[PDB]
Amino acid sequence: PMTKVLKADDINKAVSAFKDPGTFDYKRFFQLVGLKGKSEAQVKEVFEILDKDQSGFIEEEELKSVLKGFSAHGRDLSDTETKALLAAGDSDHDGKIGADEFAKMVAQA
Ligand SMILES: [Ca+2]
Ligand SMILES: [Ca+2]
Repeated sequence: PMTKVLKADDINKAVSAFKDPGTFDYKRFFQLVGLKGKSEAQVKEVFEILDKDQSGFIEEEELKSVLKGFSAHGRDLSDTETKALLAAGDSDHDGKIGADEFAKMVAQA
């Protein structure tokens, strides 16, 4: 699970910090969860967990389930939160997040 690269206590704190619907901010979430400061190889492990269907990209519906990839009991994002998250990282405008795009989201957070 995500604990292969992140700490169980950081996951719990970061997910709880965004329990309120509509409040997700990936930048603060990446800080709280301890993903900021991870090497490219460890970021790739996070990406692969979020890419549930092995497509090589995090599609929009996989982004909506981002919190569940960190913690199984996390809530889904709203469509508004998902669209904002996608817009923050989808630099080629294809509607999904690739590996390099995701690494850049971690770097810019
Ligand atoms: Ca996918
Ligand atoms: Ca893209």
